[PDB]
Amino acid sequence: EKLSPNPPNLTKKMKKIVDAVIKYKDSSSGRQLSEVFIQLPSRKELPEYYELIRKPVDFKKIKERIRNHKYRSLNDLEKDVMLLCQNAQTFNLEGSLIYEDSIVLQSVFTSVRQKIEKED
Amino acid sequence: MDVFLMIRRHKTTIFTDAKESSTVFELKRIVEGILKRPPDEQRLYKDDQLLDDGKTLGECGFTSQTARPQAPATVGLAFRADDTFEALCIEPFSSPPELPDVMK
Amino acid sequence: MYVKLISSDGHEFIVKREHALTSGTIKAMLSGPTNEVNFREIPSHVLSKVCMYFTYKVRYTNSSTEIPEFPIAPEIALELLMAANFLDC
Amino acid sequence: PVLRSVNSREPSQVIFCNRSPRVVLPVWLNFDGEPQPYPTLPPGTGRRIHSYRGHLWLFRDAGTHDGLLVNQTELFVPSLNVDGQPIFANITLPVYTLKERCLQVVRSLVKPENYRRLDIVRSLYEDLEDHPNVQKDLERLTQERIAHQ
Ligand SMILES: Cc1ncsc1-c1ccc([C@H](C)NC(=O)[C@@H]2C[C@@H](O)CN2C(=O)[C@@H](c2cc(O[C@@H](C)CN3CC[C@@H](N4CCN5c6cc(-c7ccccc7O)nnc6NC[C@H]5C4)C3)no2)C(C)C)cc1
Ligand SMILES: [Cl-]
Repeated sequence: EKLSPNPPNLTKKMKKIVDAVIKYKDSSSGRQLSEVFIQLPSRKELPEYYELIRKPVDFKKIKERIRNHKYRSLNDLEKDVMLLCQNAQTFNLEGSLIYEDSIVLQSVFTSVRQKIEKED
Repeated sequence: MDVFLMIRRHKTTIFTDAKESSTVFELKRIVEGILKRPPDEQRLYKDDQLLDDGKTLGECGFTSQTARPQAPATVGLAFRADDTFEALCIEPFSSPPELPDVMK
Repeated sequence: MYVKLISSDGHEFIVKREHALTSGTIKAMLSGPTNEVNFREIPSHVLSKVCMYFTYKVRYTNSSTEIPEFPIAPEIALELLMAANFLDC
Repeated sequence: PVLRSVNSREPSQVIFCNRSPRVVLPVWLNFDGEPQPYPTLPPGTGRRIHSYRGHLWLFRDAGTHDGLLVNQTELFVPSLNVDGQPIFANITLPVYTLKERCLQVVRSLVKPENYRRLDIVRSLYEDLEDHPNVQKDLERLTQERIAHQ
């Protein structure tokens, strides 16, 4: 379940990045883009999702993996975040609100990771 | 209860509505305002039956269901020329052509 | 007040002015090019159906009453289309 | 510009009542404005169905996608039910123009391939080939509803 703790600064950077990504708001509408991605819908609600997506992941799972030290680098974290967004892009149509939100979230993650790595 | 009618004489057809309560005579008055012939110079028919002036269209067998806007009921009209009424004559509409090949 | 629409085969159809003004074309024919209009290319089996359409339109426009289908026999459908296109209704 | 269901999350019970002579296709505009087809209603039939406040519906002929009306308008948006009463969605024929009704009948009798073999002005070929279509109507309705906020 819970792996052996990471060094504290690594964990702190992982939390600051995912926090900023989750909080991110559309500059003009103020809509927080992560809302739909926080928790996967039920197998009941969206059974096609689980037939179509082999490795489901949501932000609640990503935070759990930070806390439990499943990621050993920002690269491990980045892979899970890009997998979340890629899954959104596989399941939904190009041009859908959820598809386009997932594109913006990739570039939010990248921007935030760069800003936070730079911070000493 | 509105009935939708075609009053037809020869090659003339009048489109009008009337109440099921309104009478044959009142209809003749409508015809008189249009075709300038007084009621005593008209006979109105439902099929082959001469209609009585005092009858409501309801009593003549016209109903809202059989006298619809998109499918009006026919009343025949015969005029008195000099001493006597003409034989009821209603000229048929033209025949449509044969269905074109692509519509069969 | 009534107007008279005359088919190519000389059938005279008398309808309420209001019903005939369903057609923008007829509106114009009445205002220059009496209370009578000749259609040299619309036969009585087409023009009678147009007049029935006027009745139907005026009765069921802005009405809560359940609206029945306007019926067109296959055999008149092409000529009725040509007439509706000309009359703009 | 997008005409679309709002994810209100608030259930609303509706009766779809077919008062038309057509097989009726209910069409649900999803949260991205995309039309989704629902089970059809034969003429003379109604159904109690579960929807949501602020969801958007239109209704068409299931076979041709000819436009139909719902409560005398093109769009139906369920509101909150009061006193356990469903909202009635009364589906009726419009008063088509004579020309549109003639185009329907000719389209029903003639394959698109054969439209151009009919003996009629060229502009009528174009009128026939302009088939009733939900996406094309959504573009018109989207423009119409700007003024309705
Ligand atoms: C018999 C008969 N006859 C004539 S007609 C008829 C009839 C009539 C009705 C019905 C049935 C009973 N009723 C209906 O169909 C009604 C009608 C109309 O009102 C729509 N609707 C519905 O039921 C939709 C509906 C459901 C819903 O519930 C929300 C509260 C919440 N949902 C919204 C959309 C979901 N989203 C969930 C995340 N999901 C994604 C998540 C992710 C993702 C998340 C985290 C991490 C990574 C990820 O990739 N990615 N992609 C996603 N894609 C989609 C999104 C969907 C939640 N509100 O409306 C139904 C159909 C959707 C039957 C017959
Ligand atoms: Cl559809």
